[PDB]
Amino acid sequence: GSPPQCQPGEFACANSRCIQERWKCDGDNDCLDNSDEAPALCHQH
Ligand SMILES: [Ca+2]
Repeated sequence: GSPPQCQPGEFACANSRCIQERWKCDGDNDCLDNSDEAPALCHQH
């Protein structure tokens, strides 16, 4: 119920990646697996 994901408030990519919360609703694949930009997380379009 408290996901850190890289630092205490970031993004975990299903490719297997810690990157930063910018990428969440940024609208690029960014993750390369496009985790954030599938609406399991957000998807800016
Ligand atoms: Ca993104």
